[PDB]
Amino acid sequence: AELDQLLQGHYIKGYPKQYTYFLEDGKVKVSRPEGVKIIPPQSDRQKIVLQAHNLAHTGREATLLKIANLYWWPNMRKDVVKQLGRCQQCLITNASNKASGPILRPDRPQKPFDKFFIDYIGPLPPSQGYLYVLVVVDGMTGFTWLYPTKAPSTSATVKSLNVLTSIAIPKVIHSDQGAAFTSSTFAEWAKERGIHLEFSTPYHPQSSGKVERKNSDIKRLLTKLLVGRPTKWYDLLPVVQLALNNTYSPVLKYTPHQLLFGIDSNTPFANQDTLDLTREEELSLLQEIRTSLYHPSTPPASSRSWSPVVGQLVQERVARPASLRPRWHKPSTVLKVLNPRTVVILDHLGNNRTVSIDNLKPTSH
Amino acid sequence: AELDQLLQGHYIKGYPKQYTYFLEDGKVKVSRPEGVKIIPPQSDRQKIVLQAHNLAHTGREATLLKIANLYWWPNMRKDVVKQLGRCQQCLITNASNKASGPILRPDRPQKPFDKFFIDYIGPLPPSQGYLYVLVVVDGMTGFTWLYPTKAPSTSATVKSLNVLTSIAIPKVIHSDQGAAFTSSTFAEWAKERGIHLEFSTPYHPQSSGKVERKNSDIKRLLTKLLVGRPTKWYDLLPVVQLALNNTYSPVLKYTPHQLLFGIDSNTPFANQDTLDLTREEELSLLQEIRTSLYHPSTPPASSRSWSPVVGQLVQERVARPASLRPRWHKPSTVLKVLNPRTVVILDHLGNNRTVSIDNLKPTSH
Amino acid sequence: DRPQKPFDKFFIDYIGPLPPSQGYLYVLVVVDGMTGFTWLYPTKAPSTSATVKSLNVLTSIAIPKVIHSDQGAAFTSSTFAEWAKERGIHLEFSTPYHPQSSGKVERKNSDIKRLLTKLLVGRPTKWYDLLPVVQLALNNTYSPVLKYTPHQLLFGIDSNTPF
Amino acid sequence: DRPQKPFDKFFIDYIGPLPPSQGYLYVLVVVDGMTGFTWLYPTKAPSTSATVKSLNVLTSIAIPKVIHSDQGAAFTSSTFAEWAKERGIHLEFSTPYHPQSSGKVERKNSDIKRLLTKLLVGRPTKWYDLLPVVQLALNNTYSPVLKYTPHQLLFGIDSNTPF
DNA sequence: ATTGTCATGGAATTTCGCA
DNA sequence: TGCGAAATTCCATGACA
DNA sequence: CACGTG
DNA sequence: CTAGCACGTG
DNA sequence: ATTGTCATGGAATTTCGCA
DNA sequence: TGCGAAATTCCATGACA
DNA sequence: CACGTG
DNA sequence: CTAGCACGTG
Ligand SMILES: [Mn+2]
Ligand SMILES: [Mn+2]
Ligand SMILES: [Mn+2]
Ligand SMILES: [Mn+2]
Ligand SMILES: [Mn+2]
Ligand SMILES: [Mn+2]
Ligand SMILES: [Zn+2]
Ligand SMILES: [Zn+2]
Repeated sequence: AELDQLLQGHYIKGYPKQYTYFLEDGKVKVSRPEGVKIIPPQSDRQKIVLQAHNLAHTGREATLLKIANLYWWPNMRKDVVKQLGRCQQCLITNASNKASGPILRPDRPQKPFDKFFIDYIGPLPPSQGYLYVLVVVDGMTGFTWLYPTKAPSTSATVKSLNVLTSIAIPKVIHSDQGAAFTSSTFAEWAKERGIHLEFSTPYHPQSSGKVERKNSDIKRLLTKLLVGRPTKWYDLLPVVQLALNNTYSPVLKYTPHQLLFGIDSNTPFANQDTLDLTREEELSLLQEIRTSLYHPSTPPASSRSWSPVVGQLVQERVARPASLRPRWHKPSTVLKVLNPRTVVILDHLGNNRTVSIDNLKPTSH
Repeated sequence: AELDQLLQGHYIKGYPKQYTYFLEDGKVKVSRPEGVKIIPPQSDRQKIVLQAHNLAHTGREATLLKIANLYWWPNMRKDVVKQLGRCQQCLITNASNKASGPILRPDRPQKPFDKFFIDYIGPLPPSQGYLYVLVVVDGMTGFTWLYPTKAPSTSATVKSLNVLTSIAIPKVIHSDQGAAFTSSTFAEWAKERGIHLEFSTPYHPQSSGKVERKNSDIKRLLTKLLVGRPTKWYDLLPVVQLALNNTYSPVLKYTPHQLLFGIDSNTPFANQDTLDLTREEELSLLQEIRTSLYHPSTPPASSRSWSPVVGQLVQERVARPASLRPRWHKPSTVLKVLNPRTVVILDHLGNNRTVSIDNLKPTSH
Repeated sequence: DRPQKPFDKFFIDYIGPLPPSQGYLYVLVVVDGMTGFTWLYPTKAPSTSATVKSLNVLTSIAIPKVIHSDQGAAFTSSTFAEWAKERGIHLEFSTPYHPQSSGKVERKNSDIKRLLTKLLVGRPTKWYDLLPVVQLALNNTYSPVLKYTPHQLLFGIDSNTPF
Repeated sequence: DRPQKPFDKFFIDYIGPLPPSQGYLYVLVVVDGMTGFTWLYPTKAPSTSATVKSLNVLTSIAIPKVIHSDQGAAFTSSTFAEWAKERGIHLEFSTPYHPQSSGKVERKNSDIKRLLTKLLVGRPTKWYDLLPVVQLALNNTYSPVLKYTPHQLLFGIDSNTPF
């Protein structure tokens, strides 16, 4: 009926007048430089776009091309994209072409014991009946403790950390959401000591980057030391742990031990510059160092990055999707933006959830 | 003895005169703004650098800092790097900070059947007692055949490809070095038909990119079509295979079927533009299309990339290194540069080998 | 009134029974109208089921506007009609006892039957295994009326297996 | 002539036997000379082996120039000498029957023994479990002669567990 | 209802030794 | 007050997940 | 025993 | 978190 | 003795409808 | 012969391994 | 049965 | 090529 008026030489917003619209074999057609196409009623376009799309569940232009092989109507892509934003199958299966925001480079913890980082390396080749290593990295310094365990138990974590807390108690302990860290047993162990548990966003190990990155130099040293030799790493952990805590970070030009104490212990090639100074005279300088350290800047945002806005429609990457299963949960809403890289959403199981935008994509269309 | 002449006010190339060199506690020292350091003889520097290095098997500056805590001699880093280029443990364990050359964008095969790409998808959730899919992608067009098998056998490959060769015989068949493609049984099957077997460099699936990339759209479609539904993919393969072969590539603005035949079959939303033309008039146009297609250019070389030179010392990534095992074979020599991305070397087992530079690093120092 | 294209019509018959080569007795012959391109499918019987199974393979590669056949039970089943309808293929039939293929096709099945005969002579029960080669020849034999072989008409390129 | 630093000397004795708390009978006392920082290690005996095992833990964290002790068999074994030599630690000994620690340390083991006593009174066989807390106090008690507690002298920061 | 990090070695740059 | 060499710094790359 | 996180 | 599995060749 | 590729959807750009 | 809207193109991103 | 490639 | 395994919670 809307098309009836075209045939009555009447102009309709979107239908260019210069073109000749007419009837042939019970259909309204239009001669285009593309060729002769059909102008279906509005009532059939939703169906037509659906028909074309469901062929290969094709994207925008790939669906448009299909339709444009036969039909023409004003702003087809509008009528296309409207359905793309509603085909649940494509929304949950298609990948994103938006890169996350640029990473945060959080402020390095101010003093030692301000924040620990804890992680488990392993399993490894059984050495002395042990399989895992609980790595504890001090936030500010990078001074690292290495405890061997038989399992990533809550037990082995406490039974190791108690030896460490003996030295000193840390304000915050940071860690992925591994079972031994998320258990009630541990949550409570932390409460006895007035330790605050910080937890990394799930499926995002870079949040425990401090320790994961230390895991490298640990594994990498272990590897060099076991070249052409069986893998008995247990007897080597202390060796590595000392060796690493006293290994310079060229950027800082200090070693983790140095950053923690302000002076070298009786280790080889020990720095003696503060030997003239009194401990006070040398402990002052250490306070300056720890502040006058180097801070990485936030990297440039990718040419086509996306930052999360409250209320915006977004979806969470499916953790372990089965074979031939969509890699995205249904669209969720952004509740709270903790920072340009962290978000509280409303997950698919009707729960509150804090996720890194790395495991999100902005719902397209 | 070389240091004796310093104490005799004599200048020695590299030892700045302005500094005061002297003896104290049986050692030759030098007052530096760094502090007071020891100038060991040449005969002990190799050992000293080794001593400092082996602490954590530290890199350049990290080893230098250790040494510079105590000693000073002209061009320490020269005496440092000399050993870094010889510590086999570091050479084979440390990662590279050089990105590969920029990728080649090889010429798209000229005509259909000029080159096939073959690959195996799977295993998958057993559908109808089948587990794998042999994907065959035509180089020029992208027209793709999908054959279901129970195993990535040589048998299942031949027993499928014979059905395909029935249609036409291809000049070249390209594929990774999967057992079924590298077997004598297949090599010979190819010889009967005057098919040349091309083989991708090992541990480099992007060389079979044509097909791997098709694997996506295949898996991705399969996934969308099995949403909220058990995974019975067998009955869907043909559906997908048609659906995909007739799905436009927006860049080309043609579909694989089109590129192969020059006209659409009796599929939905079929392009009818050549309907006025004769087959000859339409088959000519198809020859123009296939040539006037789009060709991706080689991307900019990374700011710190490396291209292989003949004779240059290089090492090959260890395929499956065990836990705590070095990820690099000992240094090998570049014999022949097939292209800025492909190399013939002399592998660690004393064999000739053709590898992609992606699995190489230039031996440092 | 509109120039003929490939896929515009697919012609079929069965050719059988033949001597049991590895268990196959009949052969479903598909030929494209315009190019004369030919697909053979060894089936164990000329049922609609073997026909559907074979065409299910073909119709994964290409789908024709019309499938033209004679009035064999295989082709006139209710099933086969329902089969073609779902895919938008039209079913045209030759009047019984009066083959209505075309000059190109007439000679083609001629060329096929003549081709198949050589196999019965030479290879008494190895014809099955050689269906691909036959199919290659059929698709690589040149043409008088047209200067081209089907493999040049269907693909627009010279074959790498010419005859 | 050169101002005293942490790690410059580590002082040890054993303090035992004590009532068997979970199997541990003695306690290896390590104290830093300059800061007065204290490490306790529950050992089942004052052998060189328990000593080595415990110091093997400490010497993973830090290594002292000198280890100063009395002439206990644990400290004067050939083994223990070979143990210190490999790590470049010097072994100094107090003249027998004449403790030669220092004012800071003298009061420290005083502070430790006084600390340990409270545990024998309060917790008859639960002292083992509380070694960490003791160690915390010892390291968090302030000082007269110096304005600081060890945890401020060893780390240069206020503790998050002060006493 | 939290956040990437750092050893590495060529290259780019700044500093040093000597006038 | 400048020039060449030597030492320092920069920094992209990769691995830890 | 299944699910989540690693 | 990293072990597996498949295949075809000596 | 070989080589990455392409569907995707916001954004950048080119084209179109009308004067 | 210019202006605004609409359609086309570009292209970084990610997945196939 | 182990190794290589996937 | 992708399956596993570990742990701690309902
Ligand atoms: Mn972990
Ligand atoms: Mn493969
Ligand atoms: Mn018949
Ligand atoms: Mn004693
Ligand atoms: Mn981890
Ligand atoms: Mn593959
Ligand atoms: Zn869809
Ligand atoms: Zn090394």
